[PDB]
Amino acid sequence: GFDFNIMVVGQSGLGKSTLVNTLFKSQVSRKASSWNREEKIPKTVEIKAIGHVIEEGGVKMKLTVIDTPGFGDQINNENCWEPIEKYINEQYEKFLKEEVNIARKKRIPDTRVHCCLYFISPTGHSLRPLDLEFMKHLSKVVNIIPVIAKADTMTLEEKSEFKQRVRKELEVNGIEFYPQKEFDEDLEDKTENDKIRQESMPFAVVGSDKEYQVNGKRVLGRKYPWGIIEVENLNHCEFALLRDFVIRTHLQDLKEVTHNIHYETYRAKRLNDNGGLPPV
Amino acid sequence: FEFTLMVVGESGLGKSTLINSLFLTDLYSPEYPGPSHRIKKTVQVEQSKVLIKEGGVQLLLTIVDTPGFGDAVDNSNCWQPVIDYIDSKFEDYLNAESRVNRRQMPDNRVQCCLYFIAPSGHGLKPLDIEFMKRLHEKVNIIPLIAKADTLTPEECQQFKKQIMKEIQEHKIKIYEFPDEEENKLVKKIKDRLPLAVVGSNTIIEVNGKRVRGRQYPWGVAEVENGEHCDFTILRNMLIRTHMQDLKDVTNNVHYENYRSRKLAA
Ligand SMILES: Nc1nc2c(ncn2[C@@H]2O[C@H](COP(=O)(O)OP(=O)(O)O)[C@@H](O)[C@H]2O)c(=O)[nH]1
Ligand SMILES: Nc1nc2c(ncn2[C@@H]2O[C@H](COP(=O)(O)OP(=O)(O)O)[C@@H](O)[C@H]2O)c(=O)[nH]1
Repeated sequence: GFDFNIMVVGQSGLGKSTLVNTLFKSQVSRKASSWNREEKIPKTVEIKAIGHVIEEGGVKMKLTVIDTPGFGDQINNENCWEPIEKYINEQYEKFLKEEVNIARKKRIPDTRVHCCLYFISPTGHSLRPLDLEFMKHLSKVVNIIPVIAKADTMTLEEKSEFKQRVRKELEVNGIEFYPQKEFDEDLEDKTENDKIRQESMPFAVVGSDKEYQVNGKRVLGRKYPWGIIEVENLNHCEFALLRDFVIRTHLQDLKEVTHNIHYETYRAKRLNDNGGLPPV
Repeated sequence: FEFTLMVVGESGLGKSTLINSLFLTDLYSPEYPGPSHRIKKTVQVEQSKVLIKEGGVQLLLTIVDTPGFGDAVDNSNCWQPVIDYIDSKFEDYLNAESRVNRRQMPDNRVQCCLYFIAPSGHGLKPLDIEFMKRLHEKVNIIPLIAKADTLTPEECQQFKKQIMKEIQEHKIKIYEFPDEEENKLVKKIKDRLPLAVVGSNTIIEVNGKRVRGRQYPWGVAEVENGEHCDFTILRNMLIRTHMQDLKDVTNNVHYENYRSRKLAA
């Protein structure tokens, strides 16, 4: 098996914990029992994590979901991205001290965030300063996948316009989100990742915990008086694109960029701190 | 007959769409865009007067919006520009009562404030609590669950129960409605607070009958359908029915309390 750490960042009430439960088709979200789902908003940004082992035929994935309650939920959210960047850097510090592997384990314990989902609220306008300030600070140290939260709150015309608008803003602000084009292996990787950077992203996602029967078939979705949106239906939203990307295809590519780019940059920086290298 | 309506809320909560849905006019257009298109470096308060024929009867409607409210990383004191606008209109009326020759009285006090609540499905955000707790003694606040089509009937139901639980908890005083047929709409409103509204200016054919709503691939959210949202309850309680009672509470409660506080020093 292997480890995988995913982080969700966004304002409270964007479907973050519901989406995570849809990605992994399991109750892996931190909120799992009764009133624990109805949680109070902390006064500062707190970092919380929960661990689950997901087995898929010999592929024992050791999953850790990390959420950031209190982000963008205060009156004054100034510098609220710094506690999240601090957490990411200090997981690099854990790995930096353990890859020596004095314990001689076949697998070094990995707690670094391999994938960070940032949820953008569907406002129909341009991006918020909080959205920009977070990504331009964090895209340099983690893999950020931008998603549009609650995609069922937009029509086809609104959704196509909002995706273009966010995509143009991220390209104009030099925000290199995953998959970064610098790390395409070959032309086969450039071809598939251009379609993702230029069409499939931002993933307009919809999460749901409940199942309904729509014309004979059992489907995940949300039930409105006027109809039921099917979550795994590409004509309704783009959840399945996010799922085949993160889980089915680029799972390892996410961990590789984390190790060979972000962690290596941090490790090379730390070698030059505290007076520099020890004499040897 | 005049009326001053104020909308407060984040960008993208459908405020421009709901206002143009209530009055069936292009109050926000490419010429005078919505508040989300007029955001400056700091929070501003802007007004726009417009003439409306409501079923053959004219209406002098003044919309007051707050472009930039809640849209910044640091929203500290973003309510203060709204307080300054409302209290300066109270001072404008008090200086008119104290005139020697007070023949004609300009009344530009804000008679009603629609405060949009983002449809989290959880509760009220600290911004919502702090705003309503700082303006409920200065204006008639009517909380709205914006974009009600965001929530399923079950989510919206307990969302309402939570918002009222926190209204009552923080001792918030929202505008309440005071003929037994007039007491018929009061009972049907108290059980539906806060009103969850949907806005749209688009008409589409739904099984022959053309209804105004929002078309999704899986269904159509209908704006004038009481089983989809509370837009009808809002429009009936705002223009047709209790508009004058909103005007009277402003003069007799909030303006009288501003005066009693101003002159005490
Ligand atoms: N409209 C819509 N609502 C959703 C979606 N996913 C979840 N919700 C609702 O949003 C509310 C809060 O979502 P939650 O899972 O707690 O997200 P979180 O608080 O941001 O981590 C819940 O009542 C959900 O029913 C979605 O895709 N669309
Ligand atoms: N789901 C939903 N979307 C809406 C509603 N009202 C407006 N919108 C969409 O939200 C986007 C922005 O709405 P707008 O009125 O400009 O927001 P605001 O003026 O900043 O409050 C538009 O693209 C609308 O299509 C609503 O009631 N429900």
